Amino acid sequence: FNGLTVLPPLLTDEMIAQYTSALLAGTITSGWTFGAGPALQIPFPMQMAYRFNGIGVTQNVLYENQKLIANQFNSAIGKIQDSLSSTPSALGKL
Amino acid sequence: MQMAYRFNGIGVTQNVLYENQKLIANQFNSAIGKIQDSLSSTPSALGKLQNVVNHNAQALNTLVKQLSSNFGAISSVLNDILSRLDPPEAEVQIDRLITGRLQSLQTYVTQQLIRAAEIRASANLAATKMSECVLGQSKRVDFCGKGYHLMSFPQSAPHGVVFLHVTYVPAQEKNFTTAPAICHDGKAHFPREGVFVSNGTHWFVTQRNFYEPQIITTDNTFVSGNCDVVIGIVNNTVYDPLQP
Amino acid sequence: TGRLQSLQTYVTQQLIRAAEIRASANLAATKMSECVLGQSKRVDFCGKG
Amino acid sequence: FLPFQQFGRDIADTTDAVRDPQTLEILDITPCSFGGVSVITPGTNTSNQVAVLYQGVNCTEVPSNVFQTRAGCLIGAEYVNNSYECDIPIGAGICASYQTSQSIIAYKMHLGAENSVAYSNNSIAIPTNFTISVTTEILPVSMTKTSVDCTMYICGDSTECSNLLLQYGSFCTQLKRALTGIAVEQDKNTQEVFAQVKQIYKTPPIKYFGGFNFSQILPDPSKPSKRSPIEDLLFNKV
Amino acid sequence: LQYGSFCTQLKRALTGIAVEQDKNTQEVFAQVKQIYKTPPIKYFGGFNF
Ligand SMILES: *[C@@H]1O[C@H](CO)[C@@H](O[C@@H]2O[C@H](CO)[C@@H](O)[C@H](O)[C@H]2NC(C)=O)[C@H](O)[C@H]1NC(C)=O
Ligand SMILES: *[C@@H]1O[C@H](CO)[C@@H](O[C@@H]2O[C@H](CO)[C@@H](O)[C@H](O)[C@H]2NC(C)=O)[C@H](O)[C@H]1NC(C)=O
Ligand SMILES: *[C@@H]1O[C@H](CO)[C@@H](O[C@@H]2O[C@H](CO)[C@@H](O)[C@H](O)[C@H]2NC(C)=O)[C@H](O)[C@H]1NC(C)=O
Ligand SMILES: *[C@@H]1O[C@H](CO)[C@@H](O[C@@H]2O[C@H](CO)[C@@H](O)[C@H](O)[C@H]2NC(C)=O)[C@H](O)[C@H]1NC(C)=O
Ligand SMILES: *[C@@H]1O[C@H](CO)[C@@H](O[C@@H]2O[C@H](CO)[C@@H](O)[C@H](O)[C@H]2NC(C)=O)[C@H](O)[C@H]1NC(C)=O
Ligand SMILES: *[C@@H]1O[C@H](CO)[C@@H](O)[C@H](O)[C@H]1NC(C)=O
Ligand SMILES: *[C@@H]1O[C@H](CO)[C@@H](O)[C@H](O)[C@H]1NC(C)=O
Ligand SMILES: *[C@@H]1O[C@H](CO)[C@@H](O)[C@H](O)[C@H]1NC(C)=O
Ligand SMILES: *[C@@H]1O[C@H](CO)[C@@H](O)[C@H](O)[C@H]1NC(C)=O
Repeated sequence: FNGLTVLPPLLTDEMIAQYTSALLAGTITSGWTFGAGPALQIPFPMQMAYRFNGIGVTQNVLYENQKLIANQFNSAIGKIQDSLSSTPSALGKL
Repeated sequence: MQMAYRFNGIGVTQNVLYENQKLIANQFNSAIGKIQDSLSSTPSALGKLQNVVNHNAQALNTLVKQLSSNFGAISSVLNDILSRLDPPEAEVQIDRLITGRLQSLQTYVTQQLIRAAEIRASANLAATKMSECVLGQSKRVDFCGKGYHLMSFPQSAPHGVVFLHVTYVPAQEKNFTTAPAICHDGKAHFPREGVFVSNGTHWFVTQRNFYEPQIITTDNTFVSGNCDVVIGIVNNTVYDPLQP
Repeated sequence: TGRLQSLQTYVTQQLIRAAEIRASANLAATKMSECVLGQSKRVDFCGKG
Repeated sequence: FLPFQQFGRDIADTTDAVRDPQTLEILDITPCSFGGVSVITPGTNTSNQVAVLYQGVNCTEVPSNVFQTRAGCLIGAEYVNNSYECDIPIGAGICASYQTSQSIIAYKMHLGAENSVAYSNNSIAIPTNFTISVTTEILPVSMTKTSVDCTMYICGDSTECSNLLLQYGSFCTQLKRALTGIAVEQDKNTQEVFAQVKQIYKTPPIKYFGGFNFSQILPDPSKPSKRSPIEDLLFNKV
Repeated sequence: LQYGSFCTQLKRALTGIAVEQDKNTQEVFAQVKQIYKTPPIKYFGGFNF
C-alpha cells in the first residue's frame, strides 16, 4: 500500500445484528401490524391462521393440524444449517 | 363512494366511512395544509433534484479548465506556438496538445454515459410508481407511502416529479382476550371474517382493523367438527335468528 | 502518464461495480419491505410456492 | 533466512526484510506513517471551533483532548458515555455533535428507542381510531442535453492542427453519436413518465366533492403559468 | 502540477462511492423505528425459533 487506504464502515456488525434481532422480534410478536403503525400483539397460531386465510385456505384446516404443521416447520428449519454448511459455493456471491 | 371503495380495499367496512365523513374530510384538509410548510421549512428536501443540476454544471467547468493547461508543452496558447516555432518542432507540441485535449473529452463522455444510465433507472421507477399508485390502489407494502395506501396525487417539478401519498394509520388501541373457536352444542364455530374478543364477562365478534363488537350468530360463524381437536376452545352460546 | 492512465481505468471500473452493487441493494431493500413486513401475492418473489 | 539469502520479499513483491552485511542479522522494514486529515465543524454560523481527525494513525505520532478510535486519532473533542442519534458520522459507530458553555463531543450511535411488546397466548390488541396521513416523495426524471463540437474544442481555428487530427482516425464520430443517444434517451424518459393518458380531462366548474378541499393541488386560473400553488413553490425553490 | 486537475476528480469520485456504500447499508436494515424485544418465555404454540 502506497497512498492506498481502506476506510471502515459507519455501522458495526453488532448494530446490524441488533437491527435484525429487532425485526425478528417484531414479526414474531406483532405479525405485520408494526410495519404500518403501532405494534399490536396477537398469539402466533392466530397469525398463522390469518396467513392461511391469505392464500385461500380456511382457518379450521390449520387449527386441526397444528402439531403436524409445527413439526414440519421445525424439521425444515433444522435442515437449513446442514444444507447451508454442506455446499461451500452457496455463498459464492458474497 | 370512491373513498368507500378504497376503505373496502384495505379491509374496512363501508359504514365506517359514512359515519365519519366530516371528521375524515377535516383530517385530510388539515394534513394537506401542512405540505407547503413542510417543503419550505427544510430546503434540503428538494436537494436531490438540485444535486443533479450541480453535477452537470461541475462537469462543464472541468472541460473548460483543461483548455488553459500546458499539458507538458511550451504553452497552452496554440497561436504563439505557431508564430514562434519552426515546423519540425511545432508538430510534436501540436500532437501533445491534441492527445491531452482528446483524453479530457473521452473521460467526460464516459461520465455522461454512466450518469445517463442512473437517470434512466430512476425514470423507470418513477413511471412504475405513476402506473401503480396513481392509476390504482396498491397492496404492496411501503411502495406508495407508509401505512395502508389509500390514493396518490402527482405534481411536476423542474426535471422531476413529486408524489403525494394519502394513507390510513390505526390509533388508540385497546387490549382484549381472545379464543380460536367457540363450542356451543358439541360443535366448533369459527368467525367468517372477524375475530372473537371478550369484555371480561361477554364475548363478541369484531373486524380485525376497527373495534365494532357484535353478537355471535349463526350468520357470523360456520361450523366445522367437534370440540376436541381445537386447543383453546371456549364454551359459550350462539344465537339463532329463527325465533318465531 | 503511464501511471495516471491506470488510476483512471481503476476509477472507471469502480464506478461500474458500484452501480451494480447499488442495484442489488435496491432489490434487497424491496424484498425486505415486501416479504418480511407483509405477505406477498407476487409469484416467485418471496420463494417458490 | 537460509544462509545464502540476503533479503526478503513480500507477496506484492515489496522488500520487507533485510540482512545486515556486517553482523549476520535480520531486520524488518516498515513504511513510515501517512494518512488523511479531516476537519469537523458545527458550521461558521454556529461556532468557530473545530475538531481534527487523523485517519488510520496511532495517537503517538500526531505530536488538548486526544482520543483513539478505530477510525484514527481525534483531537479537540470530548468523549462521553451517553448515546444520542447520530449527527456527524465519524466511523465504526462513533458520532460527534455540538452540545453543552458549548463544546464538541463524541459518543456512540443510538439505534433507537427500546420497546417491549406484551406477548401472550391469550391477549390481542384492537385499534379504536384512525388517522389520515399525507407524505411526499421526490424523483428525478431527466437531465440536461448537451452537444460538443470536437474540432473547434481541440484545434480552435488553425488548420494544420486539423490536418494532424484527421490522421488520428475516426475519433470524433463516436462522441457525437453517444451524445445524441443520450439526448434522445432524455426525451424518451420524459414521455414515458408523463404522457400516460390518451385524453385531456377537465374538472367540473362547480368544485364540490363532499367536503374535500383540493384547491392546493388544482390549477389556479389567476396565475398566468396556470400552475398550482404547490407547483409554484417547487418551481421557485429550485 | 503542470498537467492540471485530475486528482480532484478522482478524489471526488471515490468519496461519492464511499458515501453511497453507507447509504446502501442504511437503506436495507434501518427500516424499523424501535428496538423490539422478545418475551423471556419462549413458547409460541409449539414453534421453535
Ligand atoms: C362488556 O360489554 C358488555 C356489553 O356491552 C356489558 O354488558 C352490558 O353492560 C351494560 C352496562 O354495564 C348493561 O346495561 C347491559 O345489560 C349488559 N349486557 C347484557 C346482555 O346484559 C358488560 O357489562 C361489559 N363488561 C365490562 C367489564 O365492561
Ligand atoms: C566484519 O568486520 C567486523 C569488524 O571490522 C566484525 O565485527 C567483529 O567480528 C568479530 C569476529 O570474530 C567478533 O568477535 C566481534 O565481536 C565483532 N565486533 C563486534 C563489535 O561485535 C564482523 O564480524 C565482520 N563480519 C563478518 C561477517 O565476519
Ligand atoms: C379519533 O381522533 C380524532 C382526532 O382527529 C378525534 O376527534 C377529536 O375529538 C376531540 C374530542 O372528542 C375534539 O376536541 C377534536 O376537535 C376532534 N378532532 C377533530 C379533527 O375533529 C376523535 O374523537 C377520536 N375518536 C374517538 C372515538 O375519540
Ligand atoms: C379550500 O382551501 C383554501 C385554502 O385554505 C381556502 O381558501 C381560503 O379561503 C379563506 C376564506 O375564509 C381565505 O381567508 C384564505 O385566504 C384562503 N386561502 C388561500 C390560500 O387562498 C378555501 O376557502 C377552501 N374552500 C372551501 C370551500 O372551504
Ligand atoms: C428448540 O430447538 C433446539 C434446537 O433444535 C432444541 O435444542 C436441542 O434439543 C435436542 C432435543 O430435541 C437436544 O438433543 C439438543 O442437544 C438441543 N440443543 C441445544 C443447543 O440446546 C430445543 O430443545 C428446542 N426447544 C424445545 C422447547 O424443544
Ligand atoms: C392490556 O393488558 C395487558 C395485561 O395482560 C398489558 O400487558 C397491556 O399493556 C395492556 N394494553 C394496553 C394498551 O393497555
Ligand atoms: C363445556 O361444556 C361441556 C359440556 O357442558 C363440558 O364437558 C366442558 O368441560 C366445558 N368446557 C369447559 C372449558 O369447562
Ligand atoms: C464511561 O463509563 C465507564 C464505566 O466504567 C468508565 O470506565 C469510563 O471512564 C467512562 N467514560 C466517560 C467518558 O464517561
Ligand atoms: C400460555 O402459555 C403458558 C406457558 O407459558 C401456559 O401456562 C398457559 O396455559 C397458556 N395459555 C393457554 C390459553 O393455553
